[PDB]
Amino acid sequence: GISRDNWHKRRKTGGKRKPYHKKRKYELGRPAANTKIGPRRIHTVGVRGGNKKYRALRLDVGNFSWGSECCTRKTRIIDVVYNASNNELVRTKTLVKNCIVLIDSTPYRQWYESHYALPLGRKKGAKLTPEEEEILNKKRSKKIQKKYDERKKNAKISSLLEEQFQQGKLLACIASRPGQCGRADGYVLEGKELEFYLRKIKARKG
Amino acid sequence: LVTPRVLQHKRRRIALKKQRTKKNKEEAAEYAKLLAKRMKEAKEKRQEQIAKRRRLSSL
Amino acid sequence: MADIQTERAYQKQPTIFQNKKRVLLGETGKEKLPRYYKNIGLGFKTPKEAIEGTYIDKKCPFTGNVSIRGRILSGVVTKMKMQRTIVIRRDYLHYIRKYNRFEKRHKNMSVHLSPCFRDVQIGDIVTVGECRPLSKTVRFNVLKVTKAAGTKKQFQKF
Amino acid sequence: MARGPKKHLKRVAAPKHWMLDKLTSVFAPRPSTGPHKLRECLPLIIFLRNKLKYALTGDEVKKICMQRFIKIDGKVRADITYPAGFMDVISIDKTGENFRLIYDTKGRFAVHRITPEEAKYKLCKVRKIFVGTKGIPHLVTHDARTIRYPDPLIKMNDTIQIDLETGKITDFIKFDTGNLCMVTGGANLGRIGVITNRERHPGSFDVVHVKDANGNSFATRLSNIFVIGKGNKPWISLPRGKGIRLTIAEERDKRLAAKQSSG
RNA sequence: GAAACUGCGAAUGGCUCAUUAAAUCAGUUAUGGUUCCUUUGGUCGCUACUUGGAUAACUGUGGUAAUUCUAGAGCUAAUACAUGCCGACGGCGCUGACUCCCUUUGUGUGGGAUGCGUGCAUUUAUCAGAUCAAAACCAACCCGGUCGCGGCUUUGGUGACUCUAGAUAACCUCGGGCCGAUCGCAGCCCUCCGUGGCGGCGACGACCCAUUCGAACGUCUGCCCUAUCAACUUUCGAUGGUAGUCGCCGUGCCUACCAUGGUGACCACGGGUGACGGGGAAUCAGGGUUCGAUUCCGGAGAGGGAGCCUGAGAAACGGCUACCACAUCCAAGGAAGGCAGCAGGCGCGCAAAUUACCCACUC
RNA sequence: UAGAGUGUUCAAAGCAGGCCCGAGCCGCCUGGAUACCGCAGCUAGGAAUAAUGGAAUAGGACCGCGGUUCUAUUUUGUUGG
Ligand SMILES: [Mg+2]
Ligand SMILES: [Mg+2]
Ligand SMILES: [Mg+2]
Ligand SMILES: [Mg+2]
Ligand SMILES: [Mg+2]
Ligand SMILES: [Mg+2]
Ligand SMILES: [Mg+2]
Ligand SMILES: [Mg+2]
Ligand SMILES: [Mg+2]
Ligand SMILES: [Mg+2]
Ligand SMILES: [Mg+2]
Ligand SMILES: [Mg+2]
Ligand SMILES: [Mg+2]
Ligand SMILES: [Mg+2]
Ligand SMILES: [Mg+2]
Ligand SMILES: [Mg+2]
Ligand SMILES: [Mg+2]
Ligand SMILES: [Mg+2]
Ligand SMILES: [Mg+2]
Ligand SMILES: [Mg+2]
Ligand SMILES: [Mg+2]
Ligand SMILES: [Mg+2]
Ligand SMILES: [Mg+2]
Ligand SMILES: [Mg+2]
Ligand SMILES: [Mg+2]
Ligand SMILES: [Mg+2]
Ligand SMILES: [Mg+2]
Ligand SMILES: [Mg+2]
Ligand SMILES: [Mg+2]
Ligand SMILES: [Mg+2]
Ligand SMILES: [Mg+2]
Ligand SMILES: [Mg+2]
Ligand SMILES: [Mg+2]
Ligand SMILES: [Mg+2]
Ligand SMILES: [Mg+2]
Ligand SMILES: [Mg+2]
Ligand SMILES: [Mg+2]
Ligand SMILES: [Mg+2]
Ligand SMILES: [Mg+2]
Ligand SMILES: [Mg+2]
Ligand SMILES: [Mg+2]
Ligand SMILES: [Mg+2]
Ligand SMILES: [Mg+2]
Ligand SMILES: [Mg+2]
Ligand SMILES: [Mg+2]
Ligand SMILES: [Mg+2]
Repeated sequence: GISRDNWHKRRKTGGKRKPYHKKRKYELGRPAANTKIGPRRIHTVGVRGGNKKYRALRLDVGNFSWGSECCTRKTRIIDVVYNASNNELVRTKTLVKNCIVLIDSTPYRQWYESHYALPLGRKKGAKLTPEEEEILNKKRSKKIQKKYDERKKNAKISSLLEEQFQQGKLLACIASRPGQCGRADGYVLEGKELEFYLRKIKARKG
Repeated sequence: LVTPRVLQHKRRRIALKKQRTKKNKEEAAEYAKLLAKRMKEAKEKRQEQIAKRRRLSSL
Repeated sequence: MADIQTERAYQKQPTIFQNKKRVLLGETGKEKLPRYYKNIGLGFKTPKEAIEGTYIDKKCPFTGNVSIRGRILSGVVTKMKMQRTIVIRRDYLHYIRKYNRFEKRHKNMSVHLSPCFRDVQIGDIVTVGECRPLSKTVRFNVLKVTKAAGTKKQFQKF
Repeated sequence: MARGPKKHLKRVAAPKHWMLDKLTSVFAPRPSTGPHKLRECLPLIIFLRNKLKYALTGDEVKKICMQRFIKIDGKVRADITYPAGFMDVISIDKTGENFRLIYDTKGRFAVHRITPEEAKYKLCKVRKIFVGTKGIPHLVTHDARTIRYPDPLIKMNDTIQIDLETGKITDFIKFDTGNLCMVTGGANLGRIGVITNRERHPGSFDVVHVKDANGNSFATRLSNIFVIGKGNKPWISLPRGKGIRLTIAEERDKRLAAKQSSG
């Protein structure tokens, strides 16, 4: 088949080598996964020594984490924006490791609100009134400062981050090979990586 | 068909789990006793060390 | 030094995090980045430059992810044109036993030179150790540079 | 071809210390997979017809073993090519005799009958130490045994005296300078002496010295030392001549004086 | 107890030497960069007195010239196939309606019902992973005891880990992880008369860890003749960097962008070898010369090239599929094949044995 | 291969064999050595012979001292300024 043998290619000195044997099975190749976006489609392959291996095609959801707040929530995956190796994977939306994606960012909002009793990126004060303010202000008096002052001096979500929630889409980086674990996990961009990739996206495309 | 045999087999099959739990409890307890004892000699050596520091710090 | 990202992807040391807490330092402060480094063993003192420096190399034996194990060798430098890696030479004497006489031979080796050592010159001696295959033809990382034989680097007021 | 594991063993290629002849036939027993290495083992078939003469052909060994007479460390082994090895204690109930596999000083196993109040414990050499799940410390001996919850002072290269009905180590000798040792590899095979030294070359095959009861010293590798005694006092019983490895100029004299040409 | 489903083995053994010159192979080392049927030892507790439908052998009817070709109908098993309980959770963390004293509060109190998660394994992210050499003023403060002083701190291992163990927040492979709907000998107690209960010994299967037999990739040194082979190598990857794809893991192994490198008179690169490498063989004062297809070890191949199924293990040919070259049967529609296994035959040549006997010995 | 032991009837070979009671010993003794295994890698003594090096617009050692700077985490019980 396709193969990952060393012996088919020439040595330091630039001289050829003549073939030493037929292609063995332990030099086996197999074709790319090319995970797209859509409703789940996970296949499995049998690899050397039993050992199922889950190839992923058409993924949709990812277990992304928020390092500063130690949160992590199963989140929908919205799109791919920047690929650091080849660019025609963002034109065809293939989802591989160290890609850069937009996710939905809603469960992080819910956690932040319910934990710090504060509002994140909002538009007005009309929508917050009919519901969900019954959670921000409570019956409590004991507790409502006994713990919520421990949640004060700490709710300082960075400006670069705060500007994102106003659209509801967050930049994230994959940290798992979907084509070998079936899952597409990762983390959400913080600190200086954020500035880096903001610059890079604004620079190349558009 | 459920003859007396198959019931005996199930009885033994759960009896073994019972025995394993017994063994785990016994072994954990005994080793914990012995290890705690070792800690005692450790600390007694540490204290004879800081007690000996009070001598060779002299003069 | 502060600008080190030149590739199409962000360069950071793994096993290292950037917290986002306690914003009060005043008019300046910590660069906001600690350093990861480790020891090699066998008696090799990690260069202070590796600690204080600010660079990224997944293959540098003092900061990155490689283990030194097996043979230890040494050789004199003969070329440094490829980036982050150099070419060294080893001379030895084979023994023809019909005659009772030796014959001179040499062998070239590619090794990988972290940016920790910065002041190497053709002619320097270098002691290298064995790693996992880091490229097609590279199996050895530089562990310790030296110019300890004559015709030394600098004149005789050192 | 070779595309999978082999399963025959040729008579010439077999180990030397089995002391096999040359002209019986092309094969040798090929010990089955077990706790002891293929070169260090002694299959059960070779112990019953080449040494104790109890059987005569392979089938007689098979029908001696099937009747459940032979015990290797208490358990009842029915596989005739089972790999017995150093510190294993064969017991033949129907006769009432016992044995201990120990190297004789020429570097080969020999029959060594022991008293039945001794064949209840065997020594093992510690090979690994690790902390399992939930924080339980483990042990691995030279014959693949795994002891859970060992004392927190037993370390690598030490020796431990276990029981054959429980495991559950009882005593342990610690490797350091001054204890007895028997050597189990290379040139010095089956010699005994106090350890007396240990040099340490980091990353390659630390070396060890020894010293017999006659001044003779002989280095070795640390992975070939096997402590068998606290000091000058071997715990387990010893074969005749006690690992002293006399030279050939002495072996001739004893052969001549004893005139051991008959009985 | 025939047959038949099921399991296992068929990847060892045997034969030959065409290929192949830093390749194979030898000594030396490394997996801290991986997989491992089996054996050996660990590990086995977050309708249940027992579930489902459907096949073979067998009965019966068949087709074609032909094959270890197979169709239709009628029955019936499981350690095949496929579902799915019971036990024993009394767990703890986060939640916090409350209420209880002293300070309204804040802050100092103790309980607390109500709720979510709470076995191992998989994937991502985070936290901690301690002791160091002493003093002086400020707030709360343990203790020797009182309305401002002397005295104290916590797995394992390595030369070396981004190791091992621990904590947190989540994630989960279904039809695509585990915690027994299986089988054979031998027995017992009954607020007691066959049910409730419990006691032994094995066969089998199974998650992960170790061990064993290996396998795979990698380091240093080692080769016959040739200059009538002096420069070779590269977007048809040649040497290197960054990120990925793929793979059992390391790696231009392969893709995208970037740099312009790597090898050579110490013989690169090309060519030849009646070249498979070695343990060894013949001759030999001392040094050497020539041989090694051939019983032990390593490699490679089943007419030539190529592709793959099944499996722990094969790029397997006493396995399958296709092209090339051969060759057999035919009712001209179709089917079938691989002796460099043992005998035997043709051919080739100066050149090489019987179409015998037997598992009694080694395995 | 060299080499030790052993009347295969001697030898080439082989790894065997040797003892006494008639059986009443229900046995006993003993062997299956050793040397070699170039080069390359590993380990510790020797220092003749052969390569190789130290300060010449200097820098060696004594806590000798001034200037200047980064910084380690201990103790004052701990925690924090
Ligand atoms: Mg497996
Ligand atoms: Mg074979
Ligand atoms: Mg083959
Ligand atoms: Mg066997
Ligand atoms: Mg069958
Ligand atoms: Mg099989
Ligand atoms: Mg070939
Ligand atoms: Mg050539
Ligand atoms: Mg050629
Ligand atoms: Mg080579
Ligand atoms: Mg080898
Ligand atoms: Mg090799
Ligand atoms: Mg089997
Ligand atoms: Mg098991
Ligand atoms: Mg039917
Ligand atoms: Mg690269
Ligand atoms: Mg890579
Ligand atoms: Mg060029
Ligand atoms: Mg050049
Ligand atoms: Mg060539
Ligand atoms: Mg040849
Ligand atoms: Mg040939
Ligand atoms: Mg000669
Ligand atoms: Mg040959
Ligand atoms: Mg030929
Ligand atoms: Mg032949
Ligand atoms: Mg062969
Ligand atoms: Mg090999
Ligand atoms: Mg042919
Ligand atoms: Mg199989
Ligand atoms: Mg084939
Ligand atoms: Mg075959
Ligand atoms: Mg066939
Ligand atoms: Mg065919
Ligand atoms: Mg054939
Ligand atoms: Mg033939
Ligand atoms: Mg003729
Ligand atoms: Mg002839
Ligand atoms: Mg002829
Ligand atoms: Mg047979
Ligand atoms: Mg001879
Ligand atoms: Mg002879
Ligand atoms: Mg040789
Ligand atoms: Mg040598
Ligand atoms: Mg020396
Ligand atoms: Mg100066």
